[PDB]
Amino acid sequence: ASAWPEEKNYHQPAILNSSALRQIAEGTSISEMWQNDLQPLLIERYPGSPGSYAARQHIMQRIQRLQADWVLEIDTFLSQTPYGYRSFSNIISTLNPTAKRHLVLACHYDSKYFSHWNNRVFVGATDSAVPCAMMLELARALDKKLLSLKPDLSLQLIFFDGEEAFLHWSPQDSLYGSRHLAAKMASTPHPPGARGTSQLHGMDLLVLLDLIGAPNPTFPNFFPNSARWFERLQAIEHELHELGLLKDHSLEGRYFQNYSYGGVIQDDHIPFLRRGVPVLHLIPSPFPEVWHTMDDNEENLDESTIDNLNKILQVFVLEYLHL
Ligand SMILES: CC(=O)NCCc1c[nH]cn1
Ligand SMILES: [Zn+2]
Repeated sequence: ASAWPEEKNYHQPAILNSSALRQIAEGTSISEMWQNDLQPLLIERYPGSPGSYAARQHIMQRIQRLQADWVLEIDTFLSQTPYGYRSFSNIISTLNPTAKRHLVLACHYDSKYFSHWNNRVFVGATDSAVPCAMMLELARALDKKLLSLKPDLSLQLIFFDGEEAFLHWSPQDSLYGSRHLAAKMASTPHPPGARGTSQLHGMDLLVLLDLIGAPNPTFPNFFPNSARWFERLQAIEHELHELGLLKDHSLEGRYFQNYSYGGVIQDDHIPFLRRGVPVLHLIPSPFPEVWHTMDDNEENLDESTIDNLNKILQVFVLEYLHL
């Protein structure tokens, strides 16, 4: 009876030296992400809308053009909603599908439904078009390194549909995509042919990005079972800062501070966390001031903060994967 599902508990990062950190900082482009990955998503894209389809096509096309061996799957399903039965489509992009373990980065790609108000449309810039674009830019910036994966551990990206409630949040009206996919993964043997382990046992850590893009975010260290990885984010931020590789950044105003948050925040990680998956929840507290407002738009995004977080996240992923 293999103990491979316990490997995540002992897994250590292979830390990047200064020259490597400079390389990663120089290898990501916030302007290229802005134009090529973010702007196409700054559209109305609630579940079932034409924008949802356009966003899904955009995400798939951007991953498909990369050199690394990404396997794309669209997870389409039905769920009851306040408006009756509807269809949803999660997007899953995986390197090395049969590898037993994967580090998983995720966000939601739907935008919350609002009827147009005074010619304004809700595009959820921080919620979560930026997180989507950050995952796409990470796949692009790290493409050559990721191509080398073509330690039975690889990378998976999940873009969840239906994170938002169609009305105001309620237990049944929210997290459509993640509740569905967590249950599906929990009931899927992994690796292929396994007798008693599932795709959830294979999830080393779920890094969920949400509500990113506003100025001065502060991310709490939510869970004891992922605290050591939160500490790695702190260390990476600190070293990138000291090497002069972050923009308009101070340690007093750092993003990963020493502070927990005992409360519960409902988000896409919940169906995974309640099935035992370790989660690093990259959601700020407090939420952006523009949260669930028509002002959650492009103009209110903080470019340098997103650039800095892209560098931090890319170093984190390379260190985790030993790349
Ligand atoms: C308020 C709460 O507990 N969860 C909502 C988090 C959220 C809203 N939009 C994106 N993420
Ligand atoms: Zn939201």
